[PDB]
Amino acid sequence: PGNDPQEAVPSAAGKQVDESGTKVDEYGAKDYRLQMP
Amino acid sequence: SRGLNRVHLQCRNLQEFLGGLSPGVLDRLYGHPATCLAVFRELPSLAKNWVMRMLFLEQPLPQAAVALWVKKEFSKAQEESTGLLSGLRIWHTQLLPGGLQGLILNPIFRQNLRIALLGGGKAWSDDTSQLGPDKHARDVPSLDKYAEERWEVVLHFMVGSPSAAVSQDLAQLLSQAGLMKSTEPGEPPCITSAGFQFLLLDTPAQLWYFMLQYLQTAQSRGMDLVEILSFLFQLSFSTLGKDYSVEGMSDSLLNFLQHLREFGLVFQRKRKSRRYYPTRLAINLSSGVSGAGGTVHQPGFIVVETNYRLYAYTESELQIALIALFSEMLYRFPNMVVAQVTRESVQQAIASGITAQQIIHFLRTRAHPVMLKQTPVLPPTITDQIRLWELERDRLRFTEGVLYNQFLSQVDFELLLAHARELGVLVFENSAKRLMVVTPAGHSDVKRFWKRQ
Repeated sequence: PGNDPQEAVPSAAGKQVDESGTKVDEYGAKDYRLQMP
Repeated sequence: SRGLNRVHLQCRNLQEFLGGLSPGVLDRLYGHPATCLAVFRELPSLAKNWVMRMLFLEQPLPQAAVALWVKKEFSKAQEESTGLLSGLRIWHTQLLPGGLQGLILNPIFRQNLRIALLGGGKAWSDDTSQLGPDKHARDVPSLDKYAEERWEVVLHFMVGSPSAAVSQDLAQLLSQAGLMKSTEPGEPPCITSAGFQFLLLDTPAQLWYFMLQYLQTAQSRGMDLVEILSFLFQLSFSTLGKDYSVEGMSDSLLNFLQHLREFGLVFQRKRKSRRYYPTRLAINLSSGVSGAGGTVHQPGFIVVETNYRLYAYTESELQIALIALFSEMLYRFPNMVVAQVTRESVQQAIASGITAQQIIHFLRTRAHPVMLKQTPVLPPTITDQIRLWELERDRLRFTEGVLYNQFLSQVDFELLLAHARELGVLVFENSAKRLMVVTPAGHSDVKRFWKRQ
């Protein structure tokens, strides 16, 4: 006890990692990455 | 192959399905629209040249003219066309009409053969479906979207209906051909092992087998009505009928029309009447045995460095639900990085089937990326790792059976081994310990042979 600094930001475990819940601005720029090539 | 070998070649599936039909139905099949299909689907020149020989000749010819037509250096290819002669089931060998073993073709098929090549008449230009004089006057790109929607609904049934709620009976139809498997703990059906390869080549040859699936019942369905209706979309576009099919139809013709429209080969107007127009996918059915298309730049490109096989990402709405149906991969934060920790996700799908040739086909032939830009072989050393995962499911076996122990002589146990082998109930034998495994299906028959010997 008596040791609580900072850091502690990564969080990814399990088979269902489903890392798609917070993107804010990402779906709008997905279409722009297709018509350019 | 688990049920797709007969789909790649069209001339082989038609000859196999014709052998198991009714004699009254085959008589009506020998028509003028069917003459241009039994020859165009072929490939060898020997099997196609014999059709013109039975047209000019009016009398049956003996086998002496056939053994001489090969001169001296051609009888080797004659044996290859011997098995095909019995596939179409149209010739007939008589006794001796003018020599010895006279070969003659069915005169019912010979009459309709000249109508679609030389002679003619009137009933050919009166019936619909096979003709239907009508031109096209509708926006073509607007109707191309409906052809893709008919095939997209089938993809929802293979996964488990993620967002579809249609009333089309397509789950049980594909289950008869070994494509869809019913879920035991649940109720939405999934997919079999041979169903993964169908979602890879994307060829219209599979839709031809779906049309003849309802005819396999052989109850109150005829082939003469299906063959004359399937010839509509085989003539590419500009082949309609306006409203001629409405006047000349029945209850049986409407049933096969609704099933063909849901497959993706023909589009029908509202209220299931008025004017019908075939889709664009029907052109590739009469062109070749396969086909490609659907992209102009191919943004996808895999990696040939490590071993987890980074699959392609960012394409369209087709590859989104396609990779998850294979083995359910993973995705990270950016534009859906699929297949990055492939180690346990692949083994989850291989436990329900030996799907080993479909993953390699999807890894090698996905959009032709590496074989065009690079040069060496696409798979590195994963060809051995994939085979190791398939062998992991062979470590055990879940089967039932009975074992016979405690015999007396050694020569007496050898006679009992032939009893279960002939009936087909033997699995494994052991002559060193006198042990034999017998399935419970034939347990009531093996015990009778032991009490008599």
